[PDB]
Amino acid sequence: ADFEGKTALITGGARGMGRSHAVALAEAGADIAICDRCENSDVVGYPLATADDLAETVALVEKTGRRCISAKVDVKDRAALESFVAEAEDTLGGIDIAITNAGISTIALLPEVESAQWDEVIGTNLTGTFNTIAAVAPGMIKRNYGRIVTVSSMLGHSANFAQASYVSSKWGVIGLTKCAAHDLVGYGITVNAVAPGNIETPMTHNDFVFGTPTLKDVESVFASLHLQYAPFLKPEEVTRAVLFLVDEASSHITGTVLPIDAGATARMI
Amino acid sequence: DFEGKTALITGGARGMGRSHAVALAEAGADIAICDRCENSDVVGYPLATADDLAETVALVEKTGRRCISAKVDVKDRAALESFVAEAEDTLGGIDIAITNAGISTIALLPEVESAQWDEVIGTNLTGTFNTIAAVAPGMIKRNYGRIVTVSSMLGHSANFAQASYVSSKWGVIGLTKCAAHDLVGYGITVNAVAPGNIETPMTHNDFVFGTMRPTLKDVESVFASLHLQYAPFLKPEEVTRAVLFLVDEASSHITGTVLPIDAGATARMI
Amino acid sequence: ADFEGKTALITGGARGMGRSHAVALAEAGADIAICDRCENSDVVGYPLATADDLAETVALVEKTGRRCISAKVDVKDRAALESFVAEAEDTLGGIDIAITNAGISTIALLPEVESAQWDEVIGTNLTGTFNTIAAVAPGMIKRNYGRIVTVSSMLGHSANFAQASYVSSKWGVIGLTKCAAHDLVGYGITVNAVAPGNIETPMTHNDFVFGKPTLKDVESVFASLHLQYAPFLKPEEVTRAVLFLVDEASSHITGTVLPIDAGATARMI
Amino acid sequence: DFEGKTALITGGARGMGRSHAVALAEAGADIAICDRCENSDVVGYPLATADDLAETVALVEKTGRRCISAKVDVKDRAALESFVAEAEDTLGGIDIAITNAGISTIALLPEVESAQWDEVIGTNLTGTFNTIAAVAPGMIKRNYGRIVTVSSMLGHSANFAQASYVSSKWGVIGLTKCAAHDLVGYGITVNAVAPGNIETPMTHNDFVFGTMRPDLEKPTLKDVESVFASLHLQYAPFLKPEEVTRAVLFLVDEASSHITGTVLPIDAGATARMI
Ligand SMILES: NC(=O)c1ccc[n+]([C@@H]2O[C@H](COP(=O)([O-])OP(=O)(O)OC[C@H]3O[C@@H](n4cnc5c(N)ncnc54)[C@H](O)[C@@H]3O)[C@@H](O)[C@H]2O)c1
Ligand SMILES: NC(=O)c1ccc[n+]([C@@H]2O[C@H](COP(=O)([O-])OP(=O)(O)OC[C@H]3O[C@@H](n4cnc5c(N)ncnc54)[C@H](O)[C@@H]3O)[C@@H](O)[C@H]2O)c1
Ligand SMILES: NC(=O)c1ccc[n+]([C@@H]2O[C@H](COP(=O)([O-])OP(=O)(O)OC[C@H]3O[C@@H](n4cnc5c(N)ncnc54)[C@H](O)[C@@H]3O)[C@@H](O)[C@H]2O)c1
Ligand SMILES: NC(=O)c1ccc[n+]([C@@H]2O[C@H](COP(=O)([O-])OP(=O)(O)OC[C@H]3O[C@@H](n4cnc5c(N)ncnc54)[C@H](O)[C@@H]3O)[C@@H](O)[C@H]2O)c1
Ligand SMILES: [Ca+2]
Ligand SMILES: [Ca+2]
Ligand SMILES: [Ca+2]
Ligand SMILES: [Ca+2]
Repeated sequence: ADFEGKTALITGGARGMGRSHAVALAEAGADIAICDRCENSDVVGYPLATADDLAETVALVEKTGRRCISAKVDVKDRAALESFVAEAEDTLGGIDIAITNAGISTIALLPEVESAQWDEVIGTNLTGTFNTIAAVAPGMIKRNYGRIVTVSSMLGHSANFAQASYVSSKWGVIGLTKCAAHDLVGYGITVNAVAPGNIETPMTHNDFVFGTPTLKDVESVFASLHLQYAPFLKPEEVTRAVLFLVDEASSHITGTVLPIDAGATARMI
Repeated sequence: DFEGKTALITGGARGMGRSHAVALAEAGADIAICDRCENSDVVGYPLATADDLAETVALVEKTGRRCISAKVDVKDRAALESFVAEAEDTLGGIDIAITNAGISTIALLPEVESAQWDEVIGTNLTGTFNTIAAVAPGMIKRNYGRIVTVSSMLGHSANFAQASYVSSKWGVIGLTKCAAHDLVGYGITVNAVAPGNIETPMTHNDFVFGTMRPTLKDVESVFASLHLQYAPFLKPEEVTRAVLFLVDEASSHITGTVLPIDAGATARMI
Repeated sequence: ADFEGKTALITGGARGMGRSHAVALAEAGADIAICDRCENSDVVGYPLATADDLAETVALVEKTGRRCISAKVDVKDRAALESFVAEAEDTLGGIDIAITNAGISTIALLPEVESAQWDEVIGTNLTGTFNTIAAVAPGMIKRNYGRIVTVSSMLGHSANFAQASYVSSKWGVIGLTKCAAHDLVGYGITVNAVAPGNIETPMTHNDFVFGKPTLKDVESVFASLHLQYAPFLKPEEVTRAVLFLVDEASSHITGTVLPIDAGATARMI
Repeated sequence: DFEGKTALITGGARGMGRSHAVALAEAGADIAICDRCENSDVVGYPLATADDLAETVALVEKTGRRCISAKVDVKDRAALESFVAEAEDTLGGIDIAITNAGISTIALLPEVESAQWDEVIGTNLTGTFNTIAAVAPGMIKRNYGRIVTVSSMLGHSANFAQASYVSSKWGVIGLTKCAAHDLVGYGITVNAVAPGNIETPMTHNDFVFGTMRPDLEKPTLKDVESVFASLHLQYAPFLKPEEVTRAVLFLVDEASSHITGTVLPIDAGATARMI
């Protein structure tokens, strides 16, 4: 079992990719700590995860036979993350693997992007990643082991219309990934990013995103973003890149960005 | 060259912001400059003073141009917005904007203090967003703008102890390219300059010299290593000329780009 | 922006961008050496320059007051270039500025790309650039001064369908640029690339490429490659970026790639 | 599980190509491997021999798999096509291709001999082109392929005295993105691995150690470690071929169907400094 006797922390673990990552790590043998904000944002048009979503991930992780701990945590809140990390380090015996998956997407054109919306997207997606790295690194340093995977986007090395907040945060995540990779280099820690294309999760599959109306009605616009026919990839397709990077054998892969985007990267760098 | 045009420069009190302002003034633009004019508790070197800002105003005026200034924190969107309105009432609509206000810090993860992260992200990235958001309505209305953001050599690389600064300068590029999309159909371009080591009070000060080793000569080797060519520091005017190239009316079809002025550091990378 | 006392070499100087660069450098005070193969190629579907084309550019340069030398030279022939450089040392005082502009475009899908076509595109566009830098470098080292501008493309940092040969050569040119920037760094020489988008020249404005098929018929297809709604830019828009780079005051800009691509670069790195 | 899959590996006589060949075999693939098996006039270290290639053949068949081999120069498209048809016939068609054949040289501009430029561009860039061209028709017919090209840390950076090598490796990445375009509709993916300093006979030889540490008449491994290690972020001057092999296996997996046109660095943090 590849990951037996490891422990993983996944932020935004209540649904979508975060649940996917937690469940696959659990199946391969890791104990799991998941957290999620479990509430809506006024500046986000689609519903975020709920308390029941989170319990369901816990139930799915436990079904594999692993230990799981969970908590309602806003990654913007550094003290809150640090407290939950302390619990996990003590309940599960140190955190080996951190996935900074918590994140939000918005659509709004410049100059009419609301400061509160900018704040939340930068805050959750970029500062929340910073807060998560900074929260797990001391334990990984003391243990001279870790694998941190950050989550950027296709949009983390490109750009589109009406995406200033989201794109700025996902570019900064890549910069952040490479710095953490420097600072933690000497302690047996790696830091890499996954950059997904369009993934079928409740971030993209909801009535607000459809509005800006069927799945069938929106597919062509999503498909234009990809080189390959596929309008949406499965969360599992990103999870297997995550698992490749957080393997112990990825000791000398650090500071990298791995795209899972159906050939969108074929168009660019 | 720039006669009849009006340019907004943030962090206009000294350093590269002063150089940009004066060069645009000599070329014929009227200038609107703003600066924080105060220190920050999480930045180890002194920031500009009001006297620095008043100096840039006199330099711009010594060219024959008109100049207005204001004490402004670019983290404050509403402050920027009122200063834009202030500027246009006096000098006409803003045609050119340089998002130059910025700060640098040195701190290793995971001992990066949250207030310092907030400050750096806030000034460098959120401040750039606030400046663009401040100027764009009038550029859209007038159907003309040239916006230059300021990233860094570190905006497309990374180094030790620079998480806040590097994350911000990466952010600036993605923002630049985004602003280049939303603004595209209104005759507005948005490009970044990415300077290497530049001789300004950001780099030339005791705090930076102390932390990198204390005199100029003792820190030259450290700064030289970052460049491919031998020159430890470049003149701010070397960045300014890149700015002027990009904000030229003739640059209507250059948008979403990153122009490095980094003494060959970009020869080692993308 | 004054080049009095300087001599500039422009390959593919017979028409299009080379001619644009040659005339503008001459206007700004530079003496000029221009060469072109002046001959069609069997693996390129549109016509290349004629000897009359080259004589026009000589005449256009001389009208500015400058001295000009010209020769029929295929840039794949290193010895021919070196011979033309030697004529430039003897007559014009040696080449201070070089623009490796000579190049060709082809269209063909893998796996049906003919080796003879791959060879000609890599030879002219990639090796031809190498041959030009190698030919002009020794004189620039001897005088401790040089400005070299190579010509890549929006496709030298992206990719598209049916363009393996072209795209590969233009990617290689960017690597070569950054290599030449290294080797020549100690000698007062800079090496930078321009990367144009769709430019109105005889490379794009011809029967073959348009393939009854008029300009107004192809405009929307060319426009889709740009972000701004301009299907083609003028050669002069590329030329002014070249002048910016080869200026004496650009001594500390080296190894860079300057896009002139109407916002294509806004979507990518 | 690559059981029932056939992999072509060029440069399979030693180094990373042998590493790829043995791992794919162990994982269930049958193997077609080819190599030049002859030194080059313009490369300063020895290349592989026919006995090297035979060694790889023997090691693969020890795993229980079928293996075919040929002396092939990747610069010769017709020779690659002949070898591919022989593979198609004996082993049922090539599902996976790793374009590993390549060489490195050292020479400062403008003193780069044309003949060295031509060989490096020819083997590294054109030979990758040739390999892609040769295997793609079978992959198209069967509507399945996984192609991995081999660029380098230097395919997205530059250094002194490597114009030939660096131009070739940049070219490879562009070519990779175009093949990904051209072949996308036929169930074929094309990705690059970009290795850092790898312990193979390309780097571990008397010619290479002589360069970097010449002021030093008889340079040993230990005398060169520090200069190689300054190219990496992490301590290790050299990585194992198997560390690249493992990325190769990730990419050529059937499950990697929606990863195409990407460049995967295995470079011990070098990519942490850059893009
Ligand atoms: N869905 C896509 O197509 C796609 C594409 C590229 C990148 N991504 C990225 O992948 C990541 C996961 O997204 P997903 O597709 O699973 O969407 P999702 O909305 O289903 O999952 C995101 C989870 O993060 C949680 N969250 C949001 N803000 C939080 C906060 N402040 N603190 C803690 N938790 C918070 C949400 O409650 C939710 O459960 C995000 O970073 C996103 O930007 C997604
Ligand atoms: N100097 C370098 O080597 C170098 C290298 C790369 C990028 N940069 C960037 O160039 C830009 C200019 O910096 P500089 O080198 O001229 O240094 P500087 O410190 O002399 O100038 C920066 C100016 O911005 C002002 N400022 C800081 N925070 C502000 C805020 N919140 N609101 C308004 N004004 C504020 C400062 O008071 C100062 O006058 C910055 O974005 C910096 O990151 C500098
Ligand atoms: N036109 C575009 O949209 C475009 C876009 C990006 C890059 N480019 C590049 O710009 C450069 C200039 O092209 P252009 O648009 O002026 O096209 P062009 O065909 O008008 O000019 C190229 C010139 O180079 C000459 N040439 C071709 N092969 C040669 C060889 N072996 N030796 C010497 N000369 C040779 C041709 O005769 C021609 O006169 C080329 O490198 C091209 O790849 C063009
Ligand atoms: N070793 C490193 O540090 C490193 C780093 C990055 C990339 N690479 C690349 O990895 C690939 C494999 O190199 P390696 O380190 O395994 O070195 P290697 O020299 O041990 O193996 C390369 C093999 O390719 C063969 N070869 C050379 N030219 C050929 C040709 N024209 N036709 C057929 N075969 C030919 C050689 O005979 C040799 O057996 C190369 O593309 C190299 O550029 C190596
Ligand atoms: Ca076990
Ligand atoms: Ca006038
Ligand atoms: Ca105006
Ligand atoms: Ca042997």
